[PDB]
Amino acid sequence: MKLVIEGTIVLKTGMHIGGSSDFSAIGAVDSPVVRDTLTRLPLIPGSSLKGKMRYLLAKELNNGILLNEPNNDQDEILRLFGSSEKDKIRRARLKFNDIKLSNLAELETFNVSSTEVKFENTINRKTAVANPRQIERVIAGSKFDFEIFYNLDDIKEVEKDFENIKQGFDLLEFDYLGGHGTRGSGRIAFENLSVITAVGNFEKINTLNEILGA
Amino acid sequence: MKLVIEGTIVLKTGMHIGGSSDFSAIGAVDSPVVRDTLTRLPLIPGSSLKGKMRYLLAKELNNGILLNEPNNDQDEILRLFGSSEKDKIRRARLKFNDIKLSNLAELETFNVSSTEVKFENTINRKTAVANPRQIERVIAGSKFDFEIFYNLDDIKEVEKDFENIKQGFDLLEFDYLGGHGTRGSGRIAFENLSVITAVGNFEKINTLNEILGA
Amino acid sequence: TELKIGNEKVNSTNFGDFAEKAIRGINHKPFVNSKGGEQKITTSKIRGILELVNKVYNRVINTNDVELSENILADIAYIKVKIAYESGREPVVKDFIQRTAFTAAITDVMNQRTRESFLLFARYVESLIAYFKFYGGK
Amino acid sequence: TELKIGNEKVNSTNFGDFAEKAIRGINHKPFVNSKGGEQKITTSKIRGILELVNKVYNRVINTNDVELSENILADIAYIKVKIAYESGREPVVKDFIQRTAFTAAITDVMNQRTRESFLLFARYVESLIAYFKFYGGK
Amino acid sequence: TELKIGNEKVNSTNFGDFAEKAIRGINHKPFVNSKGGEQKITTSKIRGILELVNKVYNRVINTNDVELSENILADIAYIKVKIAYESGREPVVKDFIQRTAFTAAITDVMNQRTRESFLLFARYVESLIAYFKFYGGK
RNA sequence: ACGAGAACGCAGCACCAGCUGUCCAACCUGAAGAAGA
RNA sequence: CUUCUUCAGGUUGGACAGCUGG
Repeated sequence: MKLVIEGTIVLKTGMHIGGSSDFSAIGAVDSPVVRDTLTRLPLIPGSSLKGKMRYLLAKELNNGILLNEPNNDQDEILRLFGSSEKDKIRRARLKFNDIKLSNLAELETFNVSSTEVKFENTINRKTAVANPRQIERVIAGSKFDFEIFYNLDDIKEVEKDFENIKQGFDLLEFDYLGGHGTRGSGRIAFENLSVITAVGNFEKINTLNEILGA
Repeated sequence: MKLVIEGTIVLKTGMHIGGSSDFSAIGAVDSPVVRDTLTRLPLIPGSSLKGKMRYLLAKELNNGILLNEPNNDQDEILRLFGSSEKDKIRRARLKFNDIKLSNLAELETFNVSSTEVKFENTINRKTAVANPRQIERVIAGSKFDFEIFYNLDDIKEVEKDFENIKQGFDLLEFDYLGGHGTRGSGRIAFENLSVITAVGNFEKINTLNEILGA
Repeated sequence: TELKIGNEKVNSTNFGDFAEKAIRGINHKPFVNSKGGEQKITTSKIRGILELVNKVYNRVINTNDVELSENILADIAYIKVKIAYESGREPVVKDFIQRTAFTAAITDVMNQRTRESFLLFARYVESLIAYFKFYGGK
Repeated sequence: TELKIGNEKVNSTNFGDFAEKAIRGINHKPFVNSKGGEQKITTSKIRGILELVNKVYNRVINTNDVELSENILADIAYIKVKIAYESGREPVVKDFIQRTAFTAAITDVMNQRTRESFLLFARYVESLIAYFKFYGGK
Repeated sequence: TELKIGNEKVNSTNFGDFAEKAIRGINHKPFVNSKGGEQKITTSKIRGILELVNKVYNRVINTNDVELSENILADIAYIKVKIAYESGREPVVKDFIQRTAFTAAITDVMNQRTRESFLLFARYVESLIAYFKFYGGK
């Protein structure tokens, strides 16, 4: 059925998933973050999380080498994240979703905005001139409750798939999610991870929840 | 006797049903969504909703797997969605309709358009170079009130038919409706699911509503 | 049915030719930056302006009224404000706006206050996009 | 009549032969990309232009006037604008328009401004598509 | 749906035309930092107020009500306090707020206690930024 | 005082049934809020 | 006592295309 992988993304540092500079208020920051159009809440796109997790897992399943196309990854990667191969198209077992900011009430009661404006500059070594730079980042401590849908295409290869999912989640821990992660932004910390059954009940779900929570 | 299935489709995330991309003026978004030609309102085609619901329901009803042609589905799937076999032509009991969004006024209250533009890139792995692209999505929070006509042909299986219909709606809530679903898009929800009699009265319409509401 | 540019005029039929000549003038004499550098405008540079134009075009076209509504005119004035902002942000975008007549056409749409003038303005911006991508592109 | 196609004109007894010749010259030494070709055009690359031409043809065919009205000339001008659009959107369409002179025929129609000129242009376009299929297709 | 810059402030128009006129007047005669001095404003000296206004706009756009809540009112009071602080810091922001009637707009928004009043105020702020960057900037 | 007079080629029939505009893809890369004497 | 408010680089690619029945 449709096992739902739930959890929460916690920003250890500021996160900058790049949104368009346009389609927003005039006179805002030069480089803004992607937001939900209606609620204006900061957003973690499902595509960005999927792409980062797939890049990290495919690299770890290929002994730290990734110079191939996405369709030429490992079998577990192709079955979890889908494939568009001419020979055989694999429907992705993982369904990512756009993640809205969730702890806005606590940010309100702590008197902090959802996003912080970062002050940066670049200084030349030939000349002591520093070019000012304006970058927007979602403040640290921002929670992001997500829901990843999982497909039970095969029941034998589900524990391995969830072990790969946990490995991908843990690879994001020692890495950034989006934007300027080279310079300290985008650190995330998965927490309250769990798996639930969408419809009815599923046996041995406790085994998957055990290899997912820790 | 004929029945009408009322309800609303709420976009939890942005939805993208692929458009024509040949008649949406000049200088529009790269990949447009399908819209009503007259009102320019984004819509969920009845064909796409029917196809996704039929696929999910046929996969879940049969064994959890589905590899056959659409005409070789179960009896329930064939009697709900129709069949075009040689000697077994089932007349579909469900008549899907194109679903335009209704809460344009509600969206315009928040000073947001019905559709957004989502910026995505693909990072070539052998070069580590990004390839930005733009797609159009109907923003999350858009509501699509739909109407599905049910032909009450056999009084002995209307309860089972509506159990299957509710199950298909539930399966659609743990999947996506059209577009780049695995990459964060297309997540929908169903509420206000009520069935009414088109003409006259149905003596088991209260049981149908409670299995369509739970 | 007729928008002003200054000395020259744009009607419902000659919008494409005027857009083509405006684009050709830009490509023939490309904008030069401060550091002696020639630059070509990108569709992404004016993408926000174009989407604002199309956003209010959808609500104008779903209105069989000669006179534009107050909120539609508010949206169009905000579009002109955004055009000015994008011109001030990038000198090359400002040069593109000045060589064409986006500001002149949009303020003439504000002046005429009528549905058909905005439709011809949208026709002109569409033709400008078409002829910009025809010669140089993104 | 006497529709100019840049080099050689066409009329009611000529359009099919030149359409076939242009299509055959399309298949002989076809378009080359930057990466050495080697694809040809498809119907779902000029389908919008064809639909616009069909709409204008329907509009003209219901009018008995020998001279095209300005409301139809606006449609033909938009057809030319769109042809410029997909010509710059992809070079596989640009050379298709250049060698099978859609733009020259559109300009000649917009100059003659007559019903018969556009009818001859429409017949030439229909023959062009008909010979494009049965030789290529897709 | 209307606040007082001193003359008028309509949603449909002149929410950017008055920004036109304010920025043109500032460029007509720039502020005099000192008797033997020349001064010009820089957009980096408005950035804090812009951030506060954008944050309050994000907070208020998700409200199905006319009157702003008490927390939003405290945020607008903070906006005025920050205006005073950043005006007293560099006395060219003083000239900028005086000639643009920006503090007057704050007071009018506080008095009206309506969401659309603050929305129009934010629109005027965007117009001021846009037209300052257009004519001047830096 | 015409091989002619009178005589509807007419009646019933849904261009219809089945089919997701879908699959793959991080808005990404580099940048000391910093320096006279 | 000093000025820079951002500069530089990528800007869509590949696949399917109507098949069954009267």
